[PDB]
Amino acid sequence: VTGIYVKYWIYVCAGMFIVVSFLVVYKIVYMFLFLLCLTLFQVYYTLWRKLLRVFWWLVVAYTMLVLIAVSELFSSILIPGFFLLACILQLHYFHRPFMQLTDLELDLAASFSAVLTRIQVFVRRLLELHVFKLVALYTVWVALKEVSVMNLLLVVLWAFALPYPRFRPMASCLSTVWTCIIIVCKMLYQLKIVNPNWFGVRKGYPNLGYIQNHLQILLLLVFEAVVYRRQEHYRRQHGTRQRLDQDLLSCLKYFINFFFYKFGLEICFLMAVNVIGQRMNFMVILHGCWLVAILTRRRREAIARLWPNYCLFLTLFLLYQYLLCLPPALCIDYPWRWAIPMNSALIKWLYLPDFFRAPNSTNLISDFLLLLCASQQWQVFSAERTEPNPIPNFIHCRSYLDMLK
Repeated sequence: VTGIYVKYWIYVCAGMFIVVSFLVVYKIVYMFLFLLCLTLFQVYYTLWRKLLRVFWWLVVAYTMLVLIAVSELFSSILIPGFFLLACILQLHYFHRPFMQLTDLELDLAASFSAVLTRIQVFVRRLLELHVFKLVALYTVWVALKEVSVMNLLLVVLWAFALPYPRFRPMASCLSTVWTCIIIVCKMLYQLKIVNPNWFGVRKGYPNLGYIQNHLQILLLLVFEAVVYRRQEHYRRQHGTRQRLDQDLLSCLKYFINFFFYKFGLEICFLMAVNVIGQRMNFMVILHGCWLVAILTRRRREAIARLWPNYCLFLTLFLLYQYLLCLPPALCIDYPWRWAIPMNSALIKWLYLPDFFRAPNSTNLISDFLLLLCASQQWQVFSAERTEPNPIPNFIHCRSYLDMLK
């Protein structure tokens, strides 16, 4: 129980700090700013992971700020005191144990424990290579469901991070910082400047829903960073293409390891077919035209030559489509519509930016899925470091793999 408390205490303290905010303006704003600064420092891994003295100083500063708190809101101070208590507990003995343990410098309980250990290793290996994809997908989804300025920056950053891998660290850092900045939306919500989109504010009714998505995005980024850090720590301490025919377990292991490495072109073409059948717009027509153009090439060598261009303007076309989908507030509008022989149905069929109607900017997630598939194909495309068939007997059907073959 002592070890469990030493482990699951920083997360509890952070959750309490988040719950303290969201509402009074000054105190909530200060607490949110402190939490965002701590999370950004952890993402940079310069203080929470490299200058732990700064982490202790931040904990002490948070405690001092909570104590500097000293009207029908008698129960409101009930929330701060609990927070203070939590901080005190975290500073009592949890800080030193967490810091010391984080640094790297039917009696079937045994079988089940071993099973959890091996499943934990498997989950570590899977998530250390797939957290980035989920993070990018969730940011894309958040951007598309809320079409507005200050969100195009994240969409562009991720649409350029997926194809070229060298952006992935910096982009993530940039994305985190950007999210922190846009987390300032609460300050816009608590303002009194109604006086009665490029503004990038919606004035959320519950003061939490309008920032909940961005809090989730920041949490996902912090989760990816923590997963990478834990993988590095747990790896500091302590393919099967030839075993393909040993047994069916080896075959399925090979598939789990290199499914995309085997059928990535197929996955990309089918994702493109799904996107074209999903959108049914003129963007879909252009996608199909270029797909036919790419398919005209015979072997994998010409497709290899043409692939980087394909990815480049795929990224460009996603950015352009999002830009078109993103304002009615702007006086900009069709002058003839403000006539023209184009009715509203055709304007809703063309991906034209309307200012009273709105194109459904959610099939762009399908196009972004196409983009991530193409980028992953390009990544795995240049990997070239690894009588001809020794096994002609699968016609003879001597093993369980053979009749499947």
